[PDB]
Amino acid sequence: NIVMTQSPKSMSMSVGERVTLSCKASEYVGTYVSWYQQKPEQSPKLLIYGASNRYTGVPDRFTGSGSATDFTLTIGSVQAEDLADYHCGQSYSYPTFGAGTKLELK
Amino acid sequence: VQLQQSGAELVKPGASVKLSCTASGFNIKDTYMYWVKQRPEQGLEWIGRIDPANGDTKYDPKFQGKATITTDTFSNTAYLQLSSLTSEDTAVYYCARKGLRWAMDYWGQGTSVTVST
Amino acid sequence: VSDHDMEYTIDVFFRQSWKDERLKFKGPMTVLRLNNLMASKIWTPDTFFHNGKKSVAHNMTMPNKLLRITEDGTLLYTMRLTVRAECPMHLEDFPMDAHACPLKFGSYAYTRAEVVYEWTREPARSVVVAEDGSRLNQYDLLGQTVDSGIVQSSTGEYVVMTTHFHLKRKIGYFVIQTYLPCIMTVILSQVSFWLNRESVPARTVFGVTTVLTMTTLSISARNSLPKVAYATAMDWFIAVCYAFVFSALIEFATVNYFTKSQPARAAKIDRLSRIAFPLLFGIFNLVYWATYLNR
Amino acid sequence: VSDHDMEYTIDVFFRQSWKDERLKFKGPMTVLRLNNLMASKIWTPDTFFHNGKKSVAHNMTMPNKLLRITEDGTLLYTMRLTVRAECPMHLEDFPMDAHACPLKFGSYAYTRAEVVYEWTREPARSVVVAEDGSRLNQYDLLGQTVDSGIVQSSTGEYVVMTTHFHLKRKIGYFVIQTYLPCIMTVILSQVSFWLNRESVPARTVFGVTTVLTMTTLSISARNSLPKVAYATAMDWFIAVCYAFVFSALIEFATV
Amino acid sequence: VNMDYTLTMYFQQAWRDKRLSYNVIPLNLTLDNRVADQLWVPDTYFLNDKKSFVHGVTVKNRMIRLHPDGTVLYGLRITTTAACMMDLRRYPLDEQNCTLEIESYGYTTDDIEFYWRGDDNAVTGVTKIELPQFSIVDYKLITKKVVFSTGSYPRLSLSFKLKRNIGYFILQTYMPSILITILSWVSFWINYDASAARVALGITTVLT
Amino acid sequence: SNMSLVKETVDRLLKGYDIRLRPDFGGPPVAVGMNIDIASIDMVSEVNMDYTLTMYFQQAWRDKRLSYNVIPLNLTLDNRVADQLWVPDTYFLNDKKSFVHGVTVKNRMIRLHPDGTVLYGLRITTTAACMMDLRRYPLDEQNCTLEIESYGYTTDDIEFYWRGDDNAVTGVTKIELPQFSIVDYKLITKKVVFSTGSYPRLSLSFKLKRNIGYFILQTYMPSILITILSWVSFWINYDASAARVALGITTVLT
Amino acid sequence: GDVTVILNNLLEGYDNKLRPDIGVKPTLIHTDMYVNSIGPVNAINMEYTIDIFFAQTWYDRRLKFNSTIKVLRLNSNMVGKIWIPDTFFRNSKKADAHWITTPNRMLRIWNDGRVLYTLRLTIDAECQLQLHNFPMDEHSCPLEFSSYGYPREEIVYQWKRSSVEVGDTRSWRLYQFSFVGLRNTTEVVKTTSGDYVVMSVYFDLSRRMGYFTIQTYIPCTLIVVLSWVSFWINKDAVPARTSLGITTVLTMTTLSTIARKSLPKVSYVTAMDLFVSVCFIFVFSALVEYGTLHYFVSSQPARAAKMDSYARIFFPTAFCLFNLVYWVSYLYL
Ligand SMILES: *[C@@H]1O[C@H](CO)[C@@H](O[C@@H]2O[C@H](CO)[C@@H](O[C@@H]3O[C@H](CO)[C@@H](O)[C@H](O)[C@@H]3O)[C@H](O)[C@H]2NC(C)=O)[C@H](O)[C@H]1NC(C)=O
Ligand SMILES: *[C@@H]1O[C@H](CO)[C@@H](O[C@@H]2O[C@H](CO)[C@@H](O[C@@H]3O[C@H](CO)[C@@H](O)[C@H](O)[C@@H]3O)[C@H](O)[C@H]2NC(C)=O)[C@H](O)[C@H]1NC(C)=O
Ligand SMILES: *[C@@H]1O[C@H](CO)[C@@H](O[C@@H]2O[C@H](CO)[C@@H](O)[C@H](O)[C@H]2NC(C)=O)[C@H](O)[C@H]1NC(C)=O
Ligand SMILES: CCC1(c2ccccc2)C(=O)NC(=O)NC1=O
Ligand SMILES: CCC1(c2ccccc2)C(=O)NC(=O)NC1=O
Ligand SMILES: *[C@@H]1O[C@H](CO)[C@@H](O)[C@H](O)[C@H]1NC(C)=O
Ligand SMILES: *[C@@H]1O[C@H](CO)[C@@H](O)[C@H](O)[C@H]1NC(C)=O
Ligand SMILES: *[C@@H]1O[C@H](CO)[C@@H](O)[C@H](O)[C@H]1NC(C)=O
Repeated sequence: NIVMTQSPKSMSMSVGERVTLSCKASEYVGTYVSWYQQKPEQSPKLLIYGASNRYTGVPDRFTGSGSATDFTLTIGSVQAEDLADYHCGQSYSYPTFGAGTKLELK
Repeated sequence: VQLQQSGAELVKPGASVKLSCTASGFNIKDTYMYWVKQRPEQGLEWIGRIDPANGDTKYDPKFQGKATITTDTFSNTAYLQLSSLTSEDTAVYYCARKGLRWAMDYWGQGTSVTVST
Repeated sequence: VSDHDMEYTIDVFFRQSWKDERLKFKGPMTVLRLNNLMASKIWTPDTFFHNGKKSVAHNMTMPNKLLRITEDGTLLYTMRLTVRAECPMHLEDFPMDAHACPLKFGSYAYTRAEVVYEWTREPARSVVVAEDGSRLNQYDLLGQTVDSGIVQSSTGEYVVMTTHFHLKRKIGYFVIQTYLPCIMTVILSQVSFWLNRESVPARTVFGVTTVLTMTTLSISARNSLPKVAYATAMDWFIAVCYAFVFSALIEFATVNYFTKSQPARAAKIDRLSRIAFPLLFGIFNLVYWATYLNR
Repeated sequence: VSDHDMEYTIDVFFRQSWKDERLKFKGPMTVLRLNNLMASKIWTPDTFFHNGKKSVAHNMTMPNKLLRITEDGTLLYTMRLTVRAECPMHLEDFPMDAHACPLKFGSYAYTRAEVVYEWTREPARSVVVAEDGSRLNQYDLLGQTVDSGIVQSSTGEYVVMTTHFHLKRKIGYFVIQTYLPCIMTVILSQVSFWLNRESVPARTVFGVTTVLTMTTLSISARNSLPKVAYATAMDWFIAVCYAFVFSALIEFATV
Repeated sequence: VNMDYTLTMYFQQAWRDKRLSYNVIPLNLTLDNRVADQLWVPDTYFLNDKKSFVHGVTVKNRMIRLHPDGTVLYGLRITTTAACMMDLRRYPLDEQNCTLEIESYGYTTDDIEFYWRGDDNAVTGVTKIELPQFSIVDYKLITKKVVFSTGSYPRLSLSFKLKRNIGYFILQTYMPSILITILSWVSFWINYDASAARVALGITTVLT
Repeated sequence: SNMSLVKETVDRLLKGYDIRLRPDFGGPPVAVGMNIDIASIDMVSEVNMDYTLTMYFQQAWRDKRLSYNVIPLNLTLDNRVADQLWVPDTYFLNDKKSFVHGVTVKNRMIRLHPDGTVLYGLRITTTAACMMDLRRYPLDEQNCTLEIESYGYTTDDIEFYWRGDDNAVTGVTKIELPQFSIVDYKLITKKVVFSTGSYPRLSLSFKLKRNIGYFILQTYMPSILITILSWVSFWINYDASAARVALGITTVLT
Repeated sequence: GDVTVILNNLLEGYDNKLRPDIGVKPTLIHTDMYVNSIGPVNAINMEYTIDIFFAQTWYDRRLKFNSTIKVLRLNSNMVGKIWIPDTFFRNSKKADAHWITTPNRMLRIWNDGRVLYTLRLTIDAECQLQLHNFPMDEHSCPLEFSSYGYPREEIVYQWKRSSVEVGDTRSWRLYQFSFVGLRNTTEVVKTTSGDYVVMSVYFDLSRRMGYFTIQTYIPCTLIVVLSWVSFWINKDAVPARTSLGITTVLTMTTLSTIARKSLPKVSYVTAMDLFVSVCFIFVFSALVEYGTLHYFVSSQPARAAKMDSYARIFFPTAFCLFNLVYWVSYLYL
């Protein structure tokens, strides 16, 4: 069971600044890490499928960076509608997700 | 294209529940169907998946024996049955399908089961 | 795995599956398990191996191909073929090295906006190596590792599926071939220090035949490994052993030259070098094996 | 003739004639010398070589095949092909051995009640070897020998045409290769008996290096020879020579 | 060194095809070997081969034969280089066991059935095989069903057990080494005063 | 236009064309002229008793059925039409394995001329066999030839000759062999007689002469220097027995 | 739907036996290469392997369609149905395309009739290597190609501006050599059939002395240094010094043979056998020096006393001077 550790567990940051979220895998996951976004009381939305590939309908401010074990999700100009949860999940084996990261505004 | 789930359930601890996920816009024999659970203010947890074109199912080690996933092809539906659910699995249950790079591109709407007396 | 050619061989059932809405039917059977001559009349993807050198597709007794058409339009197409793929190796720690031999395949003539590839099961469970499926004599298959990416060519972007097989070379052959004769030649050279100083041709032929043995050893051990342009671990071992043997011969030459003028100095240098050589060789062995077994 | 593979190679014009009543014609010519693509549109016999390993039918620059139809219905069909056949050898008297390398052919799938073979001329004059046609380095082709018999396999009884080529190995290479170094080493070991007993290392290195050379010679001579289970004649010679060398060394040790 | 063995065989298959059934003529029909490109023949393959071919001299060495009830016999003459992994922990005093696997590629076990025609007399010509190095001690015929990710497939297996001869290895390697060890004992018969002789003798034997 | 004219000309030429019959199937023999442009001679092997050569092999004959007069140019056609025309069944008698190159297509050429002259070129890599007389090795010169014969057509159906008769074989003075050197070459025309009839034959022979620089440096210089080092034992006095014995014995062994 | 109609309309009244503009003008073909790897350059057979994606593009006015799609992207299925140039490599000993799993070819036809045809090839080309200065040598040996049947008046070739592109150059099978650069060239060659436009790609390679160093230069120098130690041994032990001299000559002969076997059986002297020859002369000189010493110790010891003391300083100095002059003279070239 590949464990994905996401950091930080909760963070705050203001509007219009670059932000970076990280996901670390215990085992090898090639490029099969996906980033989902979940607003409160809604179902998760696929943001980044694979390591560094944007889904249809995602703005050009989300971008992912992949490796064998270390993965990042970077947002550029972060707006006020990105107040949601961000999960990283691997798909190299039977899927396991991360703990989650709650983005906040300040 | 779209996945529609049933409404929330309020069941008694010790019974069995059956959740449904109906697919509209595609044939479920082309992809896999995943069931995920999410507790209030926590991370997602994968229950299991089924290959509807074959019938092959795989489960999470903390869910083997508890949950069972079936499919109905004629109406494009995936069913999740929990056998004996205790007083801790009060979560939201999502139905997903595999996407391009083995990601879950389309998700359902969530079915919040609730166990109480 | 042909180490001299930087390549490996692999015998596979290569399975592909897609959906063709022009091959829908409705009959008593839900799956047509057809012949290998129906797959030439229909569209099949033109997968090629990006690092394959000269692969063959078996034609014995009939073309080893498989075509299955499901009632809803799904096609399963399987081939049996022998890939001879390219494995770039970094032989710096030879023969205590590990490798990851790749197998990249993708679509020829179909860009990413036309044909995309995907694994049919979970990526960790898609490439499956059989249990008795190991024709390796020199390596040890440790596991597999799949990946998928995109390459930018002069004609467009192409999906490329990569598979790495991780190999670890077994040292048991090279021990008896090189590491045991070199150590034995060093011991045979060092055994010369116990003969008396009055028998000079004896110790001379001891030293010289150990030098000859080390030279023939380096040649015989170098002709196995391909002609790389750097030094491996076995080369360093042979070099240090040659240094020890040659140094022993130089010590004998010193002892003989210092005889008949200063007998006490010759006696001293023969008694001191009787114990410094095994000590130095043992420390070198300890350090070498420690740095190349934990590497 | 490869001795390590127990095989040999041969290059033949293989001619087959038969009579097909469906191919009778009447025209301004009495024989049609047609191409090698008309032969694939008519029935031709399916002759194979029973003891062939990897034969080739040449098709450079065009298929080396010949079809001649005579006006009464007789066909002559000739091919040019290189056959690599098996020659089971018994190497007791190596390198003074004589062999009879066979070449057996017959029909695949046509039994004796359907297709029978025959030599077109007298059997002693059918298999004809050219004069300049000898790529033998090690052997000597003495003559040929044809035969006919009936083999029986799981599909029936077939006619088999057998040819035997009788080869006699030439010794002039193995003589210089092994017999002169072995006799030379034995004489060189016996040279030591004329040395003065006051020189022990001299006679010692004499004996031991001639024993080493004998070991090397036996290994070298045996690597060209295949991995047979018995011992050949050269092996007996080398063994007796080794005995002579070892006895010389033991004699020095005794002295 | 290649971990394989080459074998030439007449490989024949027999089945019954209800479409190739006639009753007008009473004899069995041996047709030209090019009509086998117009009939259905099973897609049999060898799982453990490395390179194989049908002999194509003077024509493609294959046989087709029809029978009035529908039975089709289909023979080939195949030289195949089959891969056999050897266990050389007891070389050359070893006994190997390696096989020829005979499987159907396209048709599963619910589409085709394999069996040995005779089941004890299906494989002939083994006692007449003479090898320069080995000797066939025993052979076995096996019917089986294998399971892949695409289905269940029938399989036949023809296995040989080969015992390696020892006389060659005795006279080639075990006897010379014993002789060098005998030779290295004449170092004691030489007197301990003469040093150069014993050093030269012992050192050359260890080097040899 | 011109494409339509050439198209209809080629379509008329190939309509009703019998590939089984040679030009003048009942009349006089057809004359075929040979050119060879030797690209390389790869490996002259003494152990296999053969040599490898790559050649541009061209044949020219005249077929009256492939005659046209409406266009004034020569027609080079795609090589797949060589399977729809009659080409002579030339073979090499002393070859062991030959092939036509097949990258990027089958390396052959087919050209039609308005008077009926067909020009047919192939690029062949022949492993021809020649037995060598090594009694003077390595101070020997080896004369081995490549035989060009017609297989099916006898001497009253076909006729061979060299196109130019002295310049038909080119590129022989540019061949760089690492171990030999071409001194002379000859072209011969004759007829051979087999039990099926009389056949025309051409022969291209290259007299090769072996260099000596390699054999000297690798074999003759070592033997002479070992002989000199065997002479050196005479300057050693008769007292030291081990030295002269060891020098002589290891010199014999070398 | 419509692409099938387009493909069937392109092939109506089509003759794949005639090049475009068969009696109008020559066809201009633009060629590109992509070198995946340059295989082992063995000098024995005077050849080298290379793997490329060979792409050609030209204009065919018969494959011109009017539609809303601009390009047809096809398999190798239609390669044999349209006209394809007969490009062949003039200096190849063996060459094959790739057929696993499906013929590795690509065809793309455009809206105005421009056809692009790409295929993957593995060529075993030949280049005569002038093996002087070996192994500190540099070569530049080509890969040439042209049309086989179409002369200059029928097919004209032309490079693009981004013609030949190499990949990473580290995953290549060049053990003993090192890629340094390339250059393209076009020319016209006289042939018995006509004038042909020939295009050449010269790859410049330099041999890296990392294998030949530890294969021959280090052991021969080691054997020379070994032969040197005979001077420090006392001149009375005759078998010792005799053994020293003869074993060094033996080892030098063995090393000369095993080092000669690398390169082909060329008749000229290289820069490696010159080295091994000078080393052999040095060991032989040591032996003959000891020989004259042993001969002269009996006649007059006064002359034979300082011979060894002279040799102990003359041999290393001479060898070092030889190494200096050899290495400077052969690395300046
Ligand atoms: C050479 O090796 C093969 C395979 O390694 C051997 O074949 C195996 O033979 C044994 C005994 O003949 C088989 O065992 C049997 O099991 C069945 C199970 O139903 C039982 O009914 C039989 O009574 C018998 O006990 C075994 O299945 C078979 N296959 C394997 C291991 O895959 C062969 O015996 C060896 N020797 C020779 C001379 O071929
Ligand atoms: C290599 O060997 C071949 C084969 O022996 C040599 O060919 C022979 O060459 C001579 C001289 O060209 C031929 O001879 C002459 O015969 C004609 C017959 O009309 C006669 O008119 C001439 O006056 C002359 O006597 C000879 O027939 C021919 N032999 C064969 C069997 O073809 C060749 O010369 C050798 N050397 C080279 C460099 O190729
Ligand atoms: C390959 O060929 C191209 C085209 O012939 C060469 O491109 C030329 O480059 C020079 C500068 O070196 C320019 O001045 C020319 O105008 C270019 N010609 C065109 C039309 O591109 C290219 O340099 C060649 N590359 C080599 C020699 O490797
Ligand atoms: C190498 C010695 C040998 C031998 C020596 C003495 C008696 C018998 C045999 C021989 O001369 N030839 C062989 O092949 N093997 C041998 O062991
Ligand atoms: C083996 C001697 C040799 C040589 C010695 C003296 C002068 C010239 C050559 C050499 O050292 N290397 C070679 O390759 N061939 C040689 O003959
Ligand atoms: C492979 O086999 C099939 C049918 O047996 C045949 O049509 C095809 O030509 C064969 N190909 C080769 C390369 O042997
Ligand atoms: C056909 O073959 C069978 C079996 O080999 C045999 O029993 C039968 O007699 C044959 N038919 C004729 C007409 O001989
Ligand atoms: C056709 O070829 C002949 C012979 O080479 C030549 O003389 C003639 O000029 C050519 N015709 C044209 C139009 O080039």
